[PDB]
Parts: sequence; C-alpha cells; structure tokens
Amino acid sequence: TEEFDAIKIALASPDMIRSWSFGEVKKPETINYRTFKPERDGLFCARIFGPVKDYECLCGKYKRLKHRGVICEKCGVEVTQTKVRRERMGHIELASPTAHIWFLK
Amino acid sequence: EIGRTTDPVRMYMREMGTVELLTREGEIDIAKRIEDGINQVQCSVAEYPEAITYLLEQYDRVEAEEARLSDLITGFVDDPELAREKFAELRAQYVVTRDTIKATAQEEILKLSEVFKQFRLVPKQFDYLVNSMRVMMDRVRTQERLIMKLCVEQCKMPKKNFITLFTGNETSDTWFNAAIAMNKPWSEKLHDVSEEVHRALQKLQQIEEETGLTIEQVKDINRRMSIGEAKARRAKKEMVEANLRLVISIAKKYTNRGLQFLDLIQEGNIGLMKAVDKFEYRRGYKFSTYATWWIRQAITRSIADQARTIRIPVHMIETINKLNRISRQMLQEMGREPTPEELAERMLMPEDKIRKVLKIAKEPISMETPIGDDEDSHLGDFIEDTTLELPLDSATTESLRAATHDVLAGLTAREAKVLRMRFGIDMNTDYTLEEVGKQFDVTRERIRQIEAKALRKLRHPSRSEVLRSFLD
Amino acid sequence: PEEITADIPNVGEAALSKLDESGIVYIGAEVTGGDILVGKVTPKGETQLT
RNA sequence: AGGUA
Repeated sequence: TEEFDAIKIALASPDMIRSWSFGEVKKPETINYRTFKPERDGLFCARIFGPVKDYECLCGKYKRLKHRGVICEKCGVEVTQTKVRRERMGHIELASPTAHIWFLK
Repeated sequence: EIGRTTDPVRMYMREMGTVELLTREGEIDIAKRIEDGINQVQCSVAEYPEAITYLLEQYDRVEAEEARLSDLITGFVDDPELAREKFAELRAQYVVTRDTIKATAQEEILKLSEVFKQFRLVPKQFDYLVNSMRVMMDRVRTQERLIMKLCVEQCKMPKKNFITLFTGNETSDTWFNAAIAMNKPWSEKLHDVSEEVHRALQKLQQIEEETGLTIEQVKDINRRMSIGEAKARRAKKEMVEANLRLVISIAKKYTNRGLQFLDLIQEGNIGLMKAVDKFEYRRGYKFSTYATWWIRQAITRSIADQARTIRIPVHMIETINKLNRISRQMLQEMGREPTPEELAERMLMPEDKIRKVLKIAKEPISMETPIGDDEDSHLGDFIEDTTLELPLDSATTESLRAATHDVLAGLTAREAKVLRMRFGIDMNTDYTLEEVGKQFDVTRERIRQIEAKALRKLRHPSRSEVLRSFLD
Repeated sequence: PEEITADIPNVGEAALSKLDESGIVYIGAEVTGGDILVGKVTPKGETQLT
C-alpha cells in the first residue's frame, strides 16, 4: 500500500526533528507507580505520544469510536488509535548544544 | 588533567583541587563580604522609592490579614509589634523623603537608608525588589538604546559622538541645539527624525515621573545596585567553589547505595548554593553544619526522584526507608525474618498497605537481562503483546459484522435504519434515540416503540439463531 | 483481589465437574490438554463494546 | 546457566 522507489539518509535538522515530534518531553516522570497511567509530560505520555488503550482519552472523558477525528481539548490528552503510540516521536530541548558521538569517535 | 582522559569525574576532581579549603574564620570573612554586598544592594533598593511603595502595599495587605506574615519578613537587626513599629517609622521616612522631591534631601535619604538597614526580609520579597530594580535598569537602557538606534541609523553618525554630547541632562532640548550649533550635516539630517526622538524623550520623562526621581540619580542608584550584586555573586561563587569538597565527600558515602555519583554531587552543589543564599553568621553556627543538612536533603531528593525508574513520592520514599529500618531491627532482634505482623504492629499502617508499599519499593528490571542466568536470549524476547487483538477475534468480529448487516438487511427499511444510528452500526458515529427521532421528524414515544418493535421482531428464532452462536 | 472458586462464568459444566467446591481439581482426577485445574477468576475492569 | 544437532 506504500510506494517508494528509494530511501534517503541525511542529517536531521532541528526544525524537522521538531516536525517529527508531537510534544516536548519535559519531565523524567514515567508513571504513577500504583496507577500505571503515564505521567505528564514524561517519557510515556498520552498528551504527546497518544493514548494507551484503543480510541479513548486517558482522562475518562471520551470512550468511543465516535471520538476519533477530534482530539480531547478538555484536557491535555488526545484521542486516536493506540497504534499511533508506536509511531509518534518526541523531542527534548537541550539547554546546551550536544555533540553527536557517532560523528565524533 | 591532559592525560588522554574521558571521565568527567577525573577532571571535576582537577577543578575542585584548584581551590584550597577554608577555615572557620574564613567562612565568616566570606560571609561578612557577602553581608556587605547585600547591605549595599539593600541601600540601593532603599534609594529607589517604587520598590518601597510596593513593600508598603504588601505590609498594608498583611495588616488587612490578606497575606502571611512570614512571607514578607524574617528576623531583624536591632514579631508583629516590631514589624508594625519599623514599617510605621519607615513609611514616615519614605513620605518625608518623597516630600523633598515633589542638603536636607540627602539627610532624609541617609536616614531612610539607615531605617531600612534594620530590615531583614524573606528571600522572595528581596528577589522581587531586585527584579523590579533590574527591570528599571532594563527600561532605562532600552530608552537610551532606542535613542542610540534612531540617532545613529537615521542620521548616519558614529556612536562615539553621542556619549559626550547627550550625557549630562539627557532629557532636554539643550543637546539638540548644541549639536545643531556646529552646522553639521547629521544635525540637519536629525530634523527629519526629530519627532520620534522627542516622543521617546517624552516617554523617558514619563518613566522619570513614575519613578519620582531624576534619571541621573536612577543611573547612580542602579549602578550602585549592579556593583552590589556583582560583589555578592562573586563572593557566593567563591563560597560554593571552596565548599565543593564537602559535597563530594558527603555524596561518596551515598554512591555505594546506587545512583550515579556525579548526579549526587551536582544535586549537592545545588543544595550548597541554596544554603549559601540562606547562610548567615549572626546565628553563630558553622557554615559546614548548616550546609550539611541542605546537602543531605538534596541528595535524598535526588535518590527519591532520579534513582527510581518509576516515580515514588518523597514521603512514600521516607515511609519505605522507615519500613526497611524497622525490618532490619526486627530481623536482627528476632533473628529469623521480618514477620508482617510485627511490621503492622510497629507502624500505624494496616499491613495490606505495607505489602503494597513493599511491592512499590522494588524497581523495574531491564529486558536486556538474560532469562536463565546468561542465556543468549533476553527477557524482552518473551514478552507477549497484550494490546494486539488476536486474528481469531478479528475474524470473529468481521463475521459478526457481516451477520448483523445481513440481519438488518432482513428487516424493514425504517426499523433497520433506526437501528443503524441507534447503536452506530456500519458508520463511524453513534447517535442517541432523540437524535435519530429528530431526523425521523418524530420526537415522541414512537421512535422507542419502533426500536422495541425491531427488537421484538429480532426475538423470533429465525434472526436470532445466526447471532446465537456469537454469544454463548 | 483475585479469587479461586468452582463457579466460573460462561464455562462448560465439564470444567466444573472436575473441581471441588473450593475450585481445585481433585487429587487423582485424569486431565488432558485444555482442562481447567484451578478456577481462578479476575475482577473484570471496564469493558468496551463494538 | 546446562544440553542437542
């Protein structure tokens, strides 16, 4: 279903890195330990990478297939398919520029 | 050093080795110069009226019982009575000084700065006054730089000539005519941009009116400020750099208990700076003693947050530590094992909460660890994806959808149509009973009666047999 | 909390036959692949329906 | 970890 004649590899630009990212990871938090709902805005986040379970906002607001083309604006969490969590990338805004080890050693 | 090194620990030790340790009186001398700097900045804020007006506004709010007393002031250099007396005499000094504006004025300013010398305020309020005076500096320099940009880029004259001619009143038309007097071409060119420059001068005069002091005194007072925080920051940085060894020594005790040593010393340096900002020698204690508790708190916070893979609250971490200590005590006393009954007895905590806490206290393990003690397979190679619908269930769902569509096709037009939107069958949306009734231009019991008729028709053992298999 | 019981929702009675009133298979009962040995049930959470 | 080819 996908057609492409070739693959390009190149240097990723900060602008296009932000283009890939759906949200900025600002906290090292992961989950609420007892409640395994991911934190905001941690490495695991429904507000950034998408909902954990199929087609429902992770706030208890919208739980249906009807709410799939519209994201939840009543809270940070958006509502889409869960497979989206396998594809959405994030970005971290480094305070100081950092050298790439591959281009170094 | 330059020894083909790639460890930040090594050259961090190199950096800390440059600064020599201090003595007990050395800390007092450095804190004394810090106190001199902070007194200088307090005097600079003293000569600024508007920050004092803001402080008096918050004092009045506190008197109206709208703000906390301990959020404005902390201690004094010789309680609500002392605060009230000092703020009353301070308001008197402020008004008697302001009256001299709108010899004698210098004496009033000196007495005003003296009556602030008694005040010792909360770091937050002091930081607010510092930021207000800093934005005063920013606005003054912004007006000056706007005049710079206009006169230079619009009249094509070098930056060197401006400093001599403009400085001295800076808020009058004297320099306009003075520069024009030499019949310079840029003087003639200035006549086409004179309106904007004069409007900016008007804004500068408005800023002066807001401050209530002439702009020259504003520059004098803010330069005194700037040198004040420069001295204060230099002395504080000297203290922090000289006290890194304490942080390193304290953190290396916590390194054997997990977590990177470098993160520990960085957090300890943060706590050390916090202690330096809060340190005083009027207490009479040693700086090391005060900084020790701050560093321990920072280290504990770091272990609580950045060492646990999953977040655990600091109070929960302390509860875990207490549970572990009491467990060790009971283990060494009874000599066999920590029994949950005694653990429940020692705490106010029931016991189910104890076991759930014990479960929480353990950290997650990597999948990259080998399952079976160094088998060439990893743990994550066995973890089944539980978020994926089984193809058996997907085929069952497809067959059920086909059967429901066929059955709905087996019914009448309006009944099947109502059923499609009532439950969201074969469209990506679902509609309520009243929503379907509105489109069917019948909003009454009739729509629900149609739904019930469809249900009753489906009750027959000719359309339910096909759906009977799906639900057992 | 999970519990062990003989009564399992939506299962055949053959499975219930080999268990006691405690939900545990009798010692010595002959079992094959797919037979139920322990009647564990888990408190079902929120359910999404197509 | 051990064992098989």
